[PDB]
Amino acid sequence: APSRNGMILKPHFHKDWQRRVATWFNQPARKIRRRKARQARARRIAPRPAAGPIRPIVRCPTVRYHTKVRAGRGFSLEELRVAGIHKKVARTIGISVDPRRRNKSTESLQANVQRLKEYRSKLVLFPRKPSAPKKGDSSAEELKLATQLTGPVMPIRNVFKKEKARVITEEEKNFKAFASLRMARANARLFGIRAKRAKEAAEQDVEKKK
Amino acid sequence: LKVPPAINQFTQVLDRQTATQLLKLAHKYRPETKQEKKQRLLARAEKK
Amino acid sequence: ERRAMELLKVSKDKRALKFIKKRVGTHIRAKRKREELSSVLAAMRKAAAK
Amino acid sequence: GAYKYIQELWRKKQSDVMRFLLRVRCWQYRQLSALHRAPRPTRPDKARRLGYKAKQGYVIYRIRVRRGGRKRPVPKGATYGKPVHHGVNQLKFARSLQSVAEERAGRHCGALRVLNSYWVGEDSTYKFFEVILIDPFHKAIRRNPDTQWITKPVHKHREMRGLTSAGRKSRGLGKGHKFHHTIGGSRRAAWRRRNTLQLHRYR
RNA sequence: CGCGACCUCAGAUCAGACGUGGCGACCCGCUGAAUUUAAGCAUAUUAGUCAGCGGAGGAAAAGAAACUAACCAGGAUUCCCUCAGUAACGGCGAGUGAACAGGGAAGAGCCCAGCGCCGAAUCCCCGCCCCGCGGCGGGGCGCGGGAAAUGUGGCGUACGGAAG
RNA sequence: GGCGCGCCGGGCCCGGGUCUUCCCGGAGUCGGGUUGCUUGGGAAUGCAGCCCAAAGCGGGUGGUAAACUCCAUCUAAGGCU
Repeated sequence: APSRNGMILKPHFHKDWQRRVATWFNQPARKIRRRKARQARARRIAPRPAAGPIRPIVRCPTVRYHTKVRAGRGFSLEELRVAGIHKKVARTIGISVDPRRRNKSTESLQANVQRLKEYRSKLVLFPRKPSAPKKGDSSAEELKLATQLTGPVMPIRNVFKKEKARVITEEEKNFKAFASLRMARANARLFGIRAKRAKEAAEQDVEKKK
Repeated sequence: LKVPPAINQFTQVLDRQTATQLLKLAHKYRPETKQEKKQRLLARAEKK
Repeated sequence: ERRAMELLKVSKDKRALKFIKKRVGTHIRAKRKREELSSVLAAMRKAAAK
Repeated sequence: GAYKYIQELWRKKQSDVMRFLLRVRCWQYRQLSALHRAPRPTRPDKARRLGYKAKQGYVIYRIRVRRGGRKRPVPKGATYGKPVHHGVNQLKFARSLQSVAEERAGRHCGALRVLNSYWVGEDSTYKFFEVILIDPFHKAIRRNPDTQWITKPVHKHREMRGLTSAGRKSRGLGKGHKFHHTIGGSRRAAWRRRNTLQLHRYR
């Protein structure tokens, strides 16, 4: 029975909720497991990074997040082949592999051919046996000095190029900001109506001649 | 039942003087026996 | 198929389009099929002359 | 070479020839028992797609299934309750008259394991299916690395738990927007996520 | 009339291996209410919940897209935060009710049927010794039986594959 | 038990870049009409029966029925993890 002024409101407790209640009393020594069996992981994989195979330069979609950059799933099959690393050799040296990814612009394709040389250079690669190395395998001084990495490998931070303070020319100031947004809206919507009547008016001149 | 014409051509068969003659030319061009493959595979390791 | 190749012989190619639709599928599923039947029909309207 | 033409000719049932063959053969399954073994596979093409090979181990049973629908079981026809639920004569079964084959092969032959099934004839009261199964202890199958996925204790009675390709279809799964009521594992566990209270500690 | 091959089908206390039944707290497949809310009550609500039947495991189920998008594009599955008590339903009444983007935990990816090249190159069982094993596996020797061209094994499957 | 490292004993004859010529895939299923259950999915989100039942520049999807159209994006009717 509502008294007086006071917001109307709909609860969903009409089912038998109590029989399905979830609690997190676990919450503290469920963390302290992950962190343990986390701590197991990389003692198993000694000088390989615990940061694992490296994630590509990838955007966020739609008009909201399309200003941003983030880590992805895997490197496309025209970024691996151009650089000089094969798809089944790339798995065997910390470089990500995904069979689906696309190349639609060359502004996010040149950014992922350079990404793989940075890496290929700064890697340290051990010999098959300790007592007999070969050709591409690195020397026994780096390998002395070489050691594990912590946190994402070459992590992608948020970037923007700066600009100076400029004296404005006499045709920037003579450019409308609102009336050029309204004459691009007008001609996008009405172009379907435009073209059929430039056709039907030019149709009648053809008929009355012949 | 009205057996249709494509499955009906299997009753059409080769006669007696041709069927006992056609298995005498194929008698000279048989595959070798399973016991022949123990003196042919073995016959390479005698000469080499 | 035989029955739709008997409205195509006698040129009622609408009723035939409107007959194939109910059987096989949509208006464009009954288009190429009506274009296929016409072309085998047109085949045996050559191989009789020759 | 020959398996390119065997596929394309079974896809011509409304021809003259296949109309005759799917008729003689179907007369000749109303005559034999409602579950019975079959010496070799009838459509050797279509079988070999769904996994079969010819080797001392595999096997086929050929089961028949009564055709039609479901009628709701109550004494005389008296479902006691509200009016929505008076329904008995136009309701249907959620799984299929395929999978009911895969299962009855399954139950009878309890040593063997189900793998897949396929169509072979129909009448007006009967639908007929062939049904691949595997002896999971024949040394042939125990010792081909590829096959041994079936020998393992989890794949017991696949047919009974919606796992075979005829099985899977009722549980309402695929990828995308058309299947939202499964995200989670399976239908049940979509429902569960949506109906807990998630009571943390501080609140 | 006999003799022999196949095909489809009997019988055995024939030689060797498998299934049944139990527990059921969490998982999978079915089938399936009414009390009760609407201040009456038939659609709605309870609720795909109670009871019924069936199958499992140390977790199950899902799983490398006939996927989301409408972007300067994300890229298997599960899980937490958020998106939201929203967009959508609803005697438009009571009432119910998502996803995608964003950020985390975890992170791993692959095999055939089919087109066709390599003298079935492939597998199962048996008699005999050497070793040897309380997960019957290792080598040699069988004019030893059988499966198989109604198709076995090797290269190989959309990220394309092959020969020269 | 578990990693590392010799001595005998068993296998295995194998790898990438340019040029020419071949060659490519799941059917009573996809798809619809209708009937009943289901869903937040509205001229029908998913499932099933009975009827009709394909295509190969072809087939699904693109949240309001359809005709006439260019684009954008996945390869369905077999399998493991």
